[PDB]
Amino acid sequence: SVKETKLYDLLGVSPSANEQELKKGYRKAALKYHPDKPTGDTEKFKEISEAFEILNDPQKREIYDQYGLEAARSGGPSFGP
Repeated sequence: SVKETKLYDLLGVSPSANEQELKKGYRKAALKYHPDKPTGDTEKFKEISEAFEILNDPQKREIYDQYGLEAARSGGPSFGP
């Protein structure tokens, strides 16, 4: 199932969407916060870029859904060297 929706909410796309459709969500958000647009916002652009990359990798997306952002960023729920 889908626990955290933070990254999906940043992109503005349903978590039922696949990596291809999630990319489309990023593309839309990227334009929204595009540096070269009046509504450009580096901070928000970074956030959605993190959401994209994490949700782009099928492995990290799975980890995100199952465990959450913390694990997704680490690349696993476990920690160590």
